[PDB]
Amino acid sequence: WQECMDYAVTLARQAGEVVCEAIKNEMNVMLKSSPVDLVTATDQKVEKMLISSIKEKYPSHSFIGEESVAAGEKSILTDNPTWIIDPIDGTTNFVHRFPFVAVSIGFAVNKKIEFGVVYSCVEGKMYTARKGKGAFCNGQKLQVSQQEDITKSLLVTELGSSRTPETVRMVLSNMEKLFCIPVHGIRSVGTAAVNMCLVATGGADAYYEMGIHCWDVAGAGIIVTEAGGVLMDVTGGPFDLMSRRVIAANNRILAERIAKEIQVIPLQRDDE
Amino acid sequence: WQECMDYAVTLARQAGEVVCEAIKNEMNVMLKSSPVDLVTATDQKVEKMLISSIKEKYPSHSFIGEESVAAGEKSILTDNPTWIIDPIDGTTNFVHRFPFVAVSIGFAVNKKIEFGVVYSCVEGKMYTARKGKGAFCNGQKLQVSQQEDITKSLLVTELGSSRTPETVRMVLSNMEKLFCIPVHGIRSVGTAAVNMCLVATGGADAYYEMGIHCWDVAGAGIIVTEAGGVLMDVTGGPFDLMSRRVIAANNRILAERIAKEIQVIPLQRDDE
Ligand SMILES: O=P([O-])([O-])O[C@@H]1[C@H](O)[C@H](O)[C@@H](O)[C@H](O)[C@H]1O
Ligand SMILES: O=P([O-])([O-])O[C@@H]1[C@H](O)[C@H](O)[C@@H](O)[C@H](O)[C@H]1O
Ligand SMILES: [Gd]
Ligand SMILES: [Gd]
Repeated sequence: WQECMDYAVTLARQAGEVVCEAIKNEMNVMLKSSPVDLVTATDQKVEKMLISSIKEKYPSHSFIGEESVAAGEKSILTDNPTWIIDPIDGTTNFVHRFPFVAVSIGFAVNKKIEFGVVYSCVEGKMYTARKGKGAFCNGQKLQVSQQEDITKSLLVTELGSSRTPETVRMVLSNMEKLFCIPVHGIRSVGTAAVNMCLVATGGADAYYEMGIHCWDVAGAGIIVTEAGGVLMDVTGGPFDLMSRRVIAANNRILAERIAKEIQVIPLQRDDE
Repeated sequence: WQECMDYAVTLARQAGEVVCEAIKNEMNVMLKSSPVDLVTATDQKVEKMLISSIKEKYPSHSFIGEESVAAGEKSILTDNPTWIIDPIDGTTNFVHRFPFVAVSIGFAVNKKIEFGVVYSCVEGKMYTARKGKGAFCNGQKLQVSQQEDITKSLLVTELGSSRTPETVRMVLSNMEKLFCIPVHGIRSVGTAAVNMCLVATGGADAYYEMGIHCWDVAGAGIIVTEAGGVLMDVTGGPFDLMSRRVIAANNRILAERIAKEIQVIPLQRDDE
């Protein structure tokens, strides 16, 4: 899979070049599932580039992509080598020129992530990780923080793409519970993949969200764990990539403390 | 004042060097008024260095600084040339190595801000501005966004340092109102000066917060206005540097719409 990975890092650098030239030009901003769920022409054409470049070399592999699944294809994960692709994680940031947009590629065999690449192009930062070989940012090795005490922790989360009132209400009240423990603070940079990579560097101690998609987090998940962190469902159980919930933490102590405090928000799975 | 300014830029880059070597090393962390109100040896060290060098060169000038005030200096603003200094804005980020920390210097004469320097040392971004002469980042001219429609805007704000339940429930309540207009999103980078600087660049459309201090915002206020933005109190009235409250928006239409939406929290002034 090293060949696939070497190939992947090359693709991510290229698509990141496109995404970051587009960010300064005029854009066509269209609507997906609501007025706050967006897509531009660049999400679509970059996803097209990536899928056809991989298909060419690796014609037997399967794909799950955001804009593809939007175009009507289904998000069903099988045992076959599967590329899980977000062409632009942080599309609302992209549209606004808010300087955090990522290109994310995860690679799963036997329904398990083998390697991931997250390219944050505006910063010029390449995150990579392969199962068992560690996580790197631009060739330097990453490690999560050592904090085990929640009252001294710094968390990252997002408010989400939903504006359903009840949903919004549960999101804000889940925050209030954590904030009032108290923790040291909460941040949001606008993208799940980059939020997770900040955990891997040890910048933040933990990340949680409910409402993400499998393509948003498949690349960054293996980077956290190869950096020494942990992935967990919000029940405290094992991470389920298609479930739309994730806790990514420096360790199990903080991870279990967050699962304890927050309430579960009902969502449809990616595989439903 | 251009000499003071050229001086200011040199000081802020120097101190940014101190800050950004320190961030790599272990700190002993100290509390001030609460468990989440933090201070380190570097905050104190850097402020001391900064005040010494200025008053070496500018003996008649006054100073307002965060840690000075913590040592019992008072935050009364006169018409005298005054340097308003925050050695590290983002001390909680600093303690965590969350990669957004700034040195901030504003310079007021007749109790109006003449120039402002904000050095975000981890990114190597120097934001500067002088009344009537424009705003720049590393020699590149800044301009705020053109957004006049709140439903298509991206906001930045901070959850704040209070953990008083009543305050927190109002902070989140004000978030809910805005989120549900709806806006495109809300972000928090962890420092007021950098948040405001992202409004200046056009990355975000508006920033608001209640609970900040004069030193948090004295540098970045003129960077926003010289990029073409407006400052305004959350009440709708004019910006008061000592009031603990601020809206920094791209234009008057957004500033006034946000004020309409949110409710004011009672705060103790900086000059009381
Ligand atoms: O839509 P997208 O920009 O590709 O990805 C979204 C971003 O990561 C956002 O920050 C997060 O809150 C959402 O859950 C994601 O779906
Ligand atoms: O204490 P400090 O870190 O120097 O400054 C603080 C930061 O800018 C924070 O983002 C903001 O929410 C607080 O209101 C400020 O006081
Ligand atoms: Gd996306
Ligand atoms: Gd500070």
